[PDB]
Amino acid sequence: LQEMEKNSAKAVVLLKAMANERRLQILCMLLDNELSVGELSSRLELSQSALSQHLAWLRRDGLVNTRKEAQTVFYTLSSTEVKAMIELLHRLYCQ
Amino acid sequence: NLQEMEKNSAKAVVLLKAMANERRLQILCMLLDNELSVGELSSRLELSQSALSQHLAWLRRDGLVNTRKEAQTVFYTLSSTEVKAMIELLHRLYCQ
Repeated sequence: LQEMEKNSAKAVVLLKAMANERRLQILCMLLDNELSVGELSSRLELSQSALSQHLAWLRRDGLVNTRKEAQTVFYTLSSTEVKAMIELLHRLYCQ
Repeated sequence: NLQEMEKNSAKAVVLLKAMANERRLQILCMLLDNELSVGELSSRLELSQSALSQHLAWLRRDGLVNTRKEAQTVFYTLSSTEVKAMIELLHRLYCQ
């Protein structure tokens, strides 16, 4: 069974994208919500740069969508997989 | 709120780091609703029993896998409910 290899390939792309405290926090705060870079940096207490690297990771692997308004960059959860995963992690670890 | 969020995201990230590997994910997926031995895992996953031993060592250390030894053969299972739920979700998402 090596279809498990491609399945685990994409799945591990997702997990590696999520296997980080800051990135996981970002993803958790973006669930059922839409936040900006300033809001994320404020609620997570991070510099916009240290936040920008993580957001760059999330954008590159297609876990988040970006929308520009004025001088504000809004982020949202992108794929259904990351939405479901974040929901499950939220139910298991946040309530 | 946030400090507790870190308090739990730490654990969640331990789990995710443990799962953030193709071979380890394959192991965890095969151990879902199942009890496999080192031989079975090494047979279905074409890798040495030593590399498998390293992956299983990771999974044991971070508590994603319970182990019981009977007649010199080591049987592995999924440990906590969190890991089982996450693996089930991953299976539902990437295998169906």
